[PDB]
Amino acid sequence: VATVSESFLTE
Amino acid sequence: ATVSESFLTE
Amino acid sequence: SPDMKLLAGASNWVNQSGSVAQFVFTPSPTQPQTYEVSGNYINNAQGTGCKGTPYPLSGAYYSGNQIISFSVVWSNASANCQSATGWTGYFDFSGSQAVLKTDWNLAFYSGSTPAIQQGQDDFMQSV
Amino acid sequence: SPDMKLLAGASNWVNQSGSVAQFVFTPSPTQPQTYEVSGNYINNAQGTGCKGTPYPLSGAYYSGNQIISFSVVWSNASANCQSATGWTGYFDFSGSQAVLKTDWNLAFYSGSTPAIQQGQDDFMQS
Repeated sequence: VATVSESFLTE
Repeated sequence: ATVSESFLTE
Repeated sequence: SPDMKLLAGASNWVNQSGSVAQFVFTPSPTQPQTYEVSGNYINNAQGTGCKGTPYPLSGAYYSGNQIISFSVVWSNASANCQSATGWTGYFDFSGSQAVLKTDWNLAFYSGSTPAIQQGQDDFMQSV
Repeated sequence: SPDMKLLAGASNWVNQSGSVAQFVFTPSPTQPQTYEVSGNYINNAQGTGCKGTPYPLSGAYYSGNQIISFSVVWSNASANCQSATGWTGYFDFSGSQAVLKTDWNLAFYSGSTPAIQQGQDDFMQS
């Protein structure tokens, strides 16, 4: 399943 | 439809 | 929960100009937690063209943290302002009244000169 | 003309960082001289998440003077950046190389704090 990142700017 | 130069100026 | 009532219905939102967005959400067939935005926008802003009639809107919404981006092309049966606006922002349900905070860009021509004007709309839910 | 064949929905538009927008147009059901925009966007912006995979895009395009506004929610099968970007701008077909000039906004969270970041992308037709 997709990886989750805090935001488009920050992992 | 009535045509305006743009959303700002008619 | 406020997030799910938004998904289940057609909700109306009034900005500081008195303009009104009505949003409908349809699940994306490919993007998890993502919704196709449909609905209409009525412009009531002073000094502007294309006022007082609904324009369709389109865009996308992310349910995980209630972020939205949607657009209007200013062409309908009533008036054509030869332009488009895109809004991007987020919903805040933390207060007693829900607010949608956005930044917008308006692309248009003045004579033969193109330009993109920036602004901010804060929409308060109609309940 | 160049504003035609944009409409073919066949081409790539590449920005200064190598991100790629692939537009598809369908006539608007109700708006004259307007198209619904679909397609995919492949991000390559330096330092950002959600690079290198297609994300659907949606929006609307005004063919009278070639103005467009489209958006991407950064959620797909590969990566979710819990964010959305909207671009708004215009096609300049006057030079020998066509350019899509846009301003964009990116909405995202940093911790529990929401924010909206601004930028500019120019896309050249490949």
